[PDB]
Amino acid sequence: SQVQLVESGGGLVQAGGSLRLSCAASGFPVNISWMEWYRQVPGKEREWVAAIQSTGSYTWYADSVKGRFTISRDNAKNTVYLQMNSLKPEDTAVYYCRVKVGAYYRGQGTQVTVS
Amino acid sequence: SQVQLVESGGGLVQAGGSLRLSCAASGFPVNISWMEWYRQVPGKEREWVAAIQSTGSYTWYADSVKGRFTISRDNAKNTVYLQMNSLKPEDTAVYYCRVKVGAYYRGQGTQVTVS
Amino acid sequence: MITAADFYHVMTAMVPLYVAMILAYGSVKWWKIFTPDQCSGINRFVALFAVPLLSFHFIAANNPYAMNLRFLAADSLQKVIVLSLLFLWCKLSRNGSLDWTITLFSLSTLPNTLVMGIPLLKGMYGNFSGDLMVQIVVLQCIIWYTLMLFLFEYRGAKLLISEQFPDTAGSIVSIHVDSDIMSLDGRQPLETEAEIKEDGKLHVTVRRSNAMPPTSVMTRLILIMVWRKLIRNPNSYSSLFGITWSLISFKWNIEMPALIAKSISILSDAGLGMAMFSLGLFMALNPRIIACGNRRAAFAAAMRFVVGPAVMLVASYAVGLRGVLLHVAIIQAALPQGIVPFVFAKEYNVHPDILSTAVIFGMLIALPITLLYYILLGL
Amino acid sequence: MITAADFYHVMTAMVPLYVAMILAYGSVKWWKIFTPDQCSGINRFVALFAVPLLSFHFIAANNPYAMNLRFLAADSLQKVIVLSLLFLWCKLSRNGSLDWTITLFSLSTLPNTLVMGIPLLKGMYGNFSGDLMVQIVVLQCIIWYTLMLFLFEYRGAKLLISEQFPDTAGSIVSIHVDSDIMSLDGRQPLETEAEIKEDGKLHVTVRRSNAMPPTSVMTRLILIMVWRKLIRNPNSYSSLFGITWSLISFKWNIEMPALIAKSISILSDAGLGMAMFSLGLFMALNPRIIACGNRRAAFAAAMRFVVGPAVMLVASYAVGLRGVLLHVAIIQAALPQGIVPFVFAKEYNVHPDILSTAVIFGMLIALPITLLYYILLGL
Ligand SMILES: O=C(O)Cc1c[nH]c2ccccc12
Ligand SMILES: O=C(O)Cc1c[nH]c2ccccc12
Repeated sequence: SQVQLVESGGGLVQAGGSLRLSCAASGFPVNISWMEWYRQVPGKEREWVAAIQSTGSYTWYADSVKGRFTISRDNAKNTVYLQMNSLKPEDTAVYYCRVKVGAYYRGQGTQVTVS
Repeated sequence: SQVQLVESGGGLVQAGGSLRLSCAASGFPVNISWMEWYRQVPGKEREWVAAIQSTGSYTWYADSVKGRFTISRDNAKNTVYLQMNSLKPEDTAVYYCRVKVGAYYRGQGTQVTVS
Repeated sequence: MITAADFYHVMTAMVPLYVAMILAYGSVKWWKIFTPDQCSGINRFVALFAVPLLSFHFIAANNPYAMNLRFLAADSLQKVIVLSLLFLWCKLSRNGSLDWTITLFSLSTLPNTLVMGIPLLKGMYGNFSGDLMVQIVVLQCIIWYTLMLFLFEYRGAKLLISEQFPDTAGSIVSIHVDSDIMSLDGRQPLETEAEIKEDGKLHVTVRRSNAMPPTSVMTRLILIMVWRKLIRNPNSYSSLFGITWSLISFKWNIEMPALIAKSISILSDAGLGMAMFSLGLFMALNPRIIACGNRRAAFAAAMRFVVGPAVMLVASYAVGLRGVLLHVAIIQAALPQGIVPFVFAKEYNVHPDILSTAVIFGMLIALPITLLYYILLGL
Repeated sequence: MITAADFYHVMTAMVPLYVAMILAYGSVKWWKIFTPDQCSGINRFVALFAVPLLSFHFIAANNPYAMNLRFLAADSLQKVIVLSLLFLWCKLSRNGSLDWTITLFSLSTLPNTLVMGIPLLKGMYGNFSGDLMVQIVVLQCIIWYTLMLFLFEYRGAKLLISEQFPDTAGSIVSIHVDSDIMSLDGRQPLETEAEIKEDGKLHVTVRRSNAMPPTSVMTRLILIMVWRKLIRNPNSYSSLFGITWSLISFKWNIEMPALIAKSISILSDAGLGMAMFSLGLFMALNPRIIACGNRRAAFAAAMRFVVGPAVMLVASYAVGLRGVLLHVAIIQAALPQGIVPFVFAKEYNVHPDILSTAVIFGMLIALPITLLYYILLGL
């Protein structure tokens, strides 16, 4: 298969818009759901955002963005989305998913930019 | 002065009698009240009984003879008595006082014997 | 046959080792002098300061231009006949593993040559066999305990990819280990991470956590971690500077000055009596002397004292040793288990009971077995 | 005047001592190798196994029939001129105490003769002054550190009666200490007890607690407790068996056999490099090197390096020493503070800061002061 991630949804948008990121998982073994999301500025000390973990029972939202970022799972399409609302200007960092199949596989391709 | 203890009150008595032991302190320096009493059988591992300590506020009665042995202080006569009631047969041991003037001074002379 | 005065030279060189060992077994088991935290401060000192200065003292006084190369090939053909049959056992038979190839290589070919082999063979045969045992300590420190370190690093780097890349590992391009991680075997949480590129390629990054790859990938991963265990190891500095000085001190006759030859000799004279004290502290802290079972203590001491020398009788004769050099070569092979093969097995948990039985129970029967060879060889 | 090659023999014998000391100051203060509980397991080993075997090795090789009795009287007249003036200071002046008589006797007359005096004076003057320093180590171990033990036991047995028998102690007949109690100074609760007899007599029994006497009473109480600190002391066995063997090994020429002369020499060869390692571990565990204040570190190092030798210049000349034996006697008096005078001051809390400054800060200025005497005496 030569397993591949596909990420999109990033673009140029003002403050207080709406985004819905994509994480298209395709080619994997039996996937235990720990698909994450986190930020990365060119500065160090990154911080985690969300999760869609084991049964969708509890997600791990960060304390600054708790309850405002909507994450959802479709097991048939094998794609987890991240809805964004009330876009704060400190969201120019890159947002990529971290599907955990025993080792965290991750991609790089988005352009989440908030002016 | 050549300080001297005087002990008496011991004798032969049946079970359930009444005793009132004596501890005549005479010749001391300024006496901090910690006059004790304890048993001594020819077997080892002795055990303490009573106290008439600092202000007469709380005495330290043993858990087996709590509340039944009456101890009292007369500062003028400088003599602390130990009243005994409901004399159990395990009271053949020697009962002598242990006045504490920084180092515990004690005597030996009684014949508390319960048949 | 042996004379009864030559038996006294062996006891003169071996009974001082057991006096230092029973005084430390007594000071923990019997008379309770050392707390087990105090007792682990003497092992710390010996492992870092006393044995790297004892092994420096022997290697720096070796003459690397006059090493007996015929004797030295019989010791390095023991460890090829053994290591070939183990390679042709794990590949042929399906029950063979790599956890036993490292164990049976330590149990049958790597004795205690430094602390008990140089004093023992010097009393038995003389000052030349105490000069031949130094030549083996040079080759264990610089070759055989640095190959065996590759076999533990390969054993650690093969578990982590079989556990975490079970169906994808054929596409790994590079494996970068972060510089914080020193041992990636069962000690740290090790949040690994892969990087899916545009054409199925895969960059793996092993990290520190808080709350079949190609052979060009594994042999880059092993050499990194071998290098991080080799510069933190105190007996690599003893072996580098010992060989570097004796290649200078024996060509240009540069005798080492008495400021430096006595600054090293004030802690290295501690080293041989502190090693036996530290070894007796260790056999007191363990609950049982035979710890691996009785069916494995007869296995740890048949690989050492029978399969050990009987593979240097087919190797010391194929090289061409005869006379006393045959007899030195067989008796040095029957020495008890070296402690540096145990120190690796404690860190990596590759049978730490068999390699602690064989050190402890091997010492206790070391003397009446090597004396049994010393009687049977001369007859 | 001194030749520049004789300065090299001093550095050959003294720089190896400071190499072993800075490696231990580095392994705690700088590079954090030893936990302070691990670090107290090496001090345990040195205090029990390494120094009692190092002092045995020197005393058993002494010849007690050929001791220089003129040199030996100059060292025992230092410690009488000092100890007489302290006796005629606490009795005359009302500010004098017994806590300073023990301190000023340790600070001015008891140097480090065993670990740094025998290697130092052997390099400066030769093999005879390394044979004269052994004769002082015999007299410190068997006389002066067993008198000083009487002065700590008397200091402990005088506090307990002044605190607890303040108005009655003139009638004490006997004092029985229970065998559990080893030190009755500020460590255990010590429930004492008296026994009033028929005519004002008083039997005192010191016990273990849970929840002016006549001189025939105190000198029975002191000798009991001195005996209980003397059979639990490891350097009494080093000094008894060392003198007992050398009185036999030098009259009937009984050379000690190589089973036993090497069983002792396998731990005693550790002893001199482990003492300096243990002494450098101690100066790293303390928060400050000068700990007693700066006005007392100039007092601890003026009693040692000025009042020390200037009272062996009035004693080594009244005996009749001249030439080199005068110069050996003054330079041995300027050695830094011995560690056994500190070990008593730690246990009894008789100024443990001045006697730890003088050990630690004394070592650091020991070499440029004794070399300053070695230049000024020969000129
Ligand atoms: O150097 C080490 O890592 C430990 C070591 C090697 N040989 C020894 C002999 C006795 C005690 C410890 C060791
Ligand atoms: O023996 C002792 O109690 C300790 C001791 C005496 N001299 C010493 C020199 C260096 C280190 C410790 C000691």
